[PDB]
Amino acid sequence: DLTISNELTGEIYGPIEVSEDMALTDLIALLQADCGFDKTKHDLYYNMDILDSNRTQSLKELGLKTDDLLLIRGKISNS
Repeated sequence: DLTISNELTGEIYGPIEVSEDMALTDLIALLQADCGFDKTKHDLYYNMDILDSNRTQSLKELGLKTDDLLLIRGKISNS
């Protein structure tokens, strides 16, 4: 049950079942798909801070889990 929040639109995306053997990318996939994630103008926050292109370290590498979360930030006024 991972919590995504659309920090721009104010939506709250629901208990996503994350398996550590998922692809953080496939997660970002749903994130872009449903959450409206757009790395190309967003900032996604993990825990308290933005990810990076260097942060190619997966769910299991990030430290994602039973109480994890992404946030969708960035854009025009925020980034």
